[PDB]
Amino acid sequence: KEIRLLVVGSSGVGKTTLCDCFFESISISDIAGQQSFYACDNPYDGYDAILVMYDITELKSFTDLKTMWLPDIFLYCNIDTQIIIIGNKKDQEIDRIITRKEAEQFAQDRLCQFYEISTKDDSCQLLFDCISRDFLQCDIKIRMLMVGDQNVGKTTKFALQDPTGHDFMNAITTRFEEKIKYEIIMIDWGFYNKLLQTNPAISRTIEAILIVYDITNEESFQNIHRKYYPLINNKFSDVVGYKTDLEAQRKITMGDALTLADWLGYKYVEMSSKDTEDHSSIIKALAH
Ligand SMILES: Nc1nc2c(ncn2[C@@H]2O[C@H](COP(=O)(O)OP(=O)(O)O)[C@@H](O)[C@H]2O)c(=O)[nH]1
Repeated sequence: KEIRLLVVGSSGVGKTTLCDCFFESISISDIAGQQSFYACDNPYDGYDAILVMYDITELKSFTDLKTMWLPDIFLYCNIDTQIIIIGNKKDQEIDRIITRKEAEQFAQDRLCQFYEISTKDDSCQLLFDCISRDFLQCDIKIRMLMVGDQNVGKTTKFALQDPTGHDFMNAITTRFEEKIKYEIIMIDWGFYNKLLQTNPAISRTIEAILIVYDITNEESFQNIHRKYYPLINNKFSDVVGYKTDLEAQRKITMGDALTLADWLGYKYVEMSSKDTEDHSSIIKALAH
């Protein structure tokens, strides 16, 4: 149901061999060629994912995957979307000039996925499920930023990592939450600034923001282009004895989250409710 794909890459390897590797006998096929002129193109920017293929044994594939291919159709595609990066060949593995470590690190630091494939046998097909699974397991994904600092940010999840997470950058994915089967991803503060070393104006991809507050926070700073870049969108500040001047006053930023907060063995309420009814708040909006 609702499945249309696209496959991009250099003329070295574009989308071809997967036609002969389809061997069909969901997730229709191919395309990326013929069609025309921003008709089927930005319609393909309406449906799910796209595949970035590069022949490993030659570098210019990867080089102009970085400088040429990504930025055009990256910001063109919808918020969920994004791309899967795939090295080709790799059955040979000998003449291979690209270690997948640098590739995958560039990818996950572009927040984009990564895989390599032998399309001669096995692993090729073994990619498709690893796509469709996420497509079938998750109906809708949302991307959101967590800004803040110090202790309280250190406190507030899926229990992943620890107050020592993975050094200076990572992303955190959380399973589960009306039979939606959707998904959401939370992101480090400095990581937002880190991937616009790669892609700026990626603030289109974040449908929601989250802020944390401790006994001393001015918080007039992280909100510069937390204001300017996302603009209207959706927003929340969640941070028992709260301090309500700031609640009434310090949101001129408007947004939801009246300064919700919890600390207790009851802290379930906090993360659960906050991440949930906000999602239901986002979904109905839509509007392109
Ligand atoms: N070494 C290697 N080459 C492959 C494999 N699968 C497809 N090809 C090559 O792909 C070429 C044609 O399509 P391709 O270059 O990948 O895409 P195109 O540039 O858009 O035509 C053929 O010359 C094949 O040799 C593979 O598993 N290993």
